[PDB]
Amino acid sequence: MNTVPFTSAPIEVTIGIDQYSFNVKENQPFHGIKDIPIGHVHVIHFQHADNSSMRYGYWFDCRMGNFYIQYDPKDGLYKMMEERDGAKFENIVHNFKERQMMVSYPKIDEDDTWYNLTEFVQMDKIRKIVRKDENQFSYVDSSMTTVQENEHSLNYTVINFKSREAIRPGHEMEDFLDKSYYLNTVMLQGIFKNSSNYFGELQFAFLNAMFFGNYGSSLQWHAMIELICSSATVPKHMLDKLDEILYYQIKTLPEQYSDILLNERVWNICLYSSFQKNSLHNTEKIMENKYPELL
Amino acid sequence: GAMNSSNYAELFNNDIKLFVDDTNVYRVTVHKTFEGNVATKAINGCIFTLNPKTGHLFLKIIHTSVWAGQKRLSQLAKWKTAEEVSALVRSLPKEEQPKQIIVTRKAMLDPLEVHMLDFPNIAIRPTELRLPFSAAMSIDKLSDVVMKATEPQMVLFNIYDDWLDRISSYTAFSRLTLLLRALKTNEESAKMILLSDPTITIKSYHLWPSFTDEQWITIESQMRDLILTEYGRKYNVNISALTQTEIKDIILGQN
Repeated sequence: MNTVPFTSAPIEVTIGIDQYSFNVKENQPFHGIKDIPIGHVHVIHFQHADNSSMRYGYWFDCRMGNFYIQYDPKDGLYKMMEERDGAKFENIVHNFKERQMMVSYPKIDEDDTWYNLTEFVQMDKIRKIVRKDENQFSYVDSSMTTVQENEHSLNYTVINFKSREAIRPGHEMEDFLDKSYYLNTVMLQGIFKNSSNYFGELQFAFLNAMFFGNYGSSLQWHAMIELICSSATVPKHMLDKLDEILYYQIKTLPEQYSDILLNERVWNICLYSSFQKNSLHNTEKIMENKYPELL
Repeated sequence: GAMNSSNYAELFNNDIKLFVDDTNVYRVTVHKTFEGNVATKAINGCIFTLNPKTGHLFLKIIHTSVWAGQKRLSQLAKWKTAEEVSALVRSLPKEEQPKQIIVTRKAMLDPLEVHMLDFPNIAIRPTELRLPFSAAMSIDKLSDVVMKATEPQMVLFNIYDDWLDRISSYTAFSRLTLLLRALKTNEESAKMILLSDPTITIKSYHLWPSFTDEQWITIESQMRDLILTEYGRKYNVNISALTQTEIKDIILGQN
């Protein structure tokens, strides 16, 4: 298990780590977060007392390095930094011994929820969307928009069902009614190269919509779901995986936000009308139990 | 209603636009096959594509050969319409291509948008008017040219005859819509009005009789009477109680 130490915590802040959250008050001693399952990706995010100020944060992978948080009084933000020197980092981690006041990431012995939510989300998928910089971690905030919203940007792969990209000339009806060419040839073979990269972007779209409230990310998540379901031909390993992916997303979605994070049109199509409706067995079950008002 | 619609007013500006009505593309006669079930037999149909400004009607005849070896014809008809309308547009010189195409039925929007992707500057829009263009086969010369077709073909008509020599496009479109609405309401009554004086002939090259300006007023009044009495019986209202904007809403078919 890893630790994300804080070398300072001089300003009040509400901090999220993956699906958890806690407060650090004015003048409260605080040295970081420990017991973090190494996993393969995490998000840490920050909100100050002014509700009108943005939520901001960092996607990162413990496997890649030694990361920590330090307040920057210049920009007025908590910032993630990397310590390349292992000994210096160890010193930071063990600074202050018993006087260290740290949050413990809850034990998740059978809550593989975070793993399931991030199964295909690796840092290279993230960097595709949030442009790579000098850092091994990726900054995001609630003010960011998608390039599609624009028409600090979220560069999702644009899905448009009425575009030349989706429709081969001379196959108009065929390709509009059955999205298989668009999914398989354009998206999977052409752009994403494989289904894991496709699923990674779909999962990151969901997470960004949930954590940073970005509507364009919700649009992207729905569009990537709709694309698969509206294709008669989907690689079976994708079909079998999709139901689990969505199941955990619906399970984890904040019920207070369900009105704005869930699109009635897309879900009724996918669950009751689409080629692949029968592949969404558990997802239909959780929707019916938790959100019957949407169907 | 229609008379306070900025959309409706736009038809008679100087932009080129086309109405497309797909109601008569897929037509059948009704029969029974050996299993006793309903059997349908396609007969020739047509796409009604009209420039409401010029009266030019691009009548694409849909010969029954285009259904051969195909299935789900009621769904396919909309896609075939879109295919043909887009072919038409491609065939036209650029400055003759419409800035806008208005479909009479919303089910035509997706198929036409998809077929028109090569023309991103052409806007495809629905209308909230229930225009009576489906009554186009009540015009004998149109019905006849469709039924006599032995192969796919396009026939150009001016559905305003020579009216624009004397009246404006707005007045001609209103006259057209009145006539089609009457024919849709009751074709026999509407024909008795048009044909009551056989000395006023339909020229060989026209669709409608050669009424004088004076005579058209009378004919239009009778058509209006026919249409409004049917509406009046349907809602138990005296015609005389209807306002002029109401009458136009009835004739144009405002939702």
